[PDB]
Amino acid sequence: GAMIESSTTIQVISAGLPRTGTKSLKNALEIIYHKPCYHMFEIIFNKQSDIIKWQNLIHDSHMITTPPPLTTKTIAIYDKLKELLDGYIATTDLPTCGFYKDLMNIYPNAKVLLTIRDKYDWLHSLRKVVLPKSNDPWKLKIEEGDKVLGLNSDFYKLTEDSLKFAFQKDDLNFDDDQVLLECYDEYNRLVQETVPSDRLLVLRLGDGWEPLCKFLNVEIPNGIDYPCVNSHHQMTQLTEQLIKYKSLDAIIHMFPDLI
Ligand SMILES: O=[N+]([O-])c1cc(N[C@H]2CCN(Cc3ccc(OC(F)(F)F)cc3)C2)ccc1CO
Ligand SMILES: Nc1ncnc2c1ncn2[C@@H]1O[C@H](COP(=O)(O)O)[C@@H](OP(=O)(O)O)[C@H]1O
Repeated sequence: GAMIESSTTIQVISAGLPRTGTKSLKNALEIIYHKPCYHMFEIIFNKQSDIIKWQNLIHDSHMITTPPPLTTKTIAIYDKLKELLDGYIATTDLPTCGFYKDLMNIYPNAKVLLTIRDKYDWLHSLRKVVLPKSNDPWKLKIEEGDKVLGLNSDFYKLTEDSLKFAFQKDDLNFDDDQVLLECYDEYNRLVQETVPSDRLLVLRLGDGWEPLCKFLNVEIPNGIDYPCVNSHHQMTQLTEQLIKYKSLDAIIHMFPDLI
């Protein structure tokens, strides 16, 4: 196809939850658009200063009144969300995904994705990477590796609070598998009930380039396979290597596309 000059603004809002292919989608969107896509890894690697800003935004998010129409308090909140996302062409992952309805208002010409997968595979992946149970010894290795990156309790607070916001819960028993599974199913159901189908594409792990590129009116990137990154096995290796070498920069060349 012809090359066209794309606008550097949010063009794709992905409502999918963590551990549903968000990093592969981030990479895929950057391959298509040649500009950055937001993801938790963007916070970790480039924008740790944004942690407190997302936390403040979630703390105030209860004061959003669902437009239309648009109130003054909502506008203040929307301006800070637009500020956080300046320079990016898409959103994925926590902390953004729970804001999908508000992002649709701010970027009315953006299209919406939902990444989904088997609920038990999701929970297993989540327990291995994001939210190990309190008495799981792996949780201590996770925390040891994360300190190497400069991640502290405020990082974990943002994950917890952005998950609570996505699930619209005032509190959450993070160690309760039944609660998390029900929240996952209800969240994915609600996205599909809220977003007009003309503006939504539901992606399953393995769908690849074709449905995504058709939805976005772009050619399939030639000779580039659809990304497959961020498996829990890979994350386990990264945590262990962070622990062993005590720096990211010592090991970064061993994780090329993930990072
Ligand atoms: O949904 N979350 O908020 C969310 C939380 C976490 N959690 C923490 C706790 C386990 N810890 C291990 C870890 C993981 C990735 C790393 O990757 C890199 F350094 F960025 F490359 C380094 C260390 C990271 C991970 C991903 C996400 C969402 O994508
Ligand atoms: N192209 C692909 N095909 C199949 N699975 C994929 C994939 N890209 C990512 N995944 C899976 O998506 C999960 C990561 O999602 P996220 O990037 O949102 O954290 C991982 O699941 P597992 O942990 O079950 O391996 C990873 O293996």
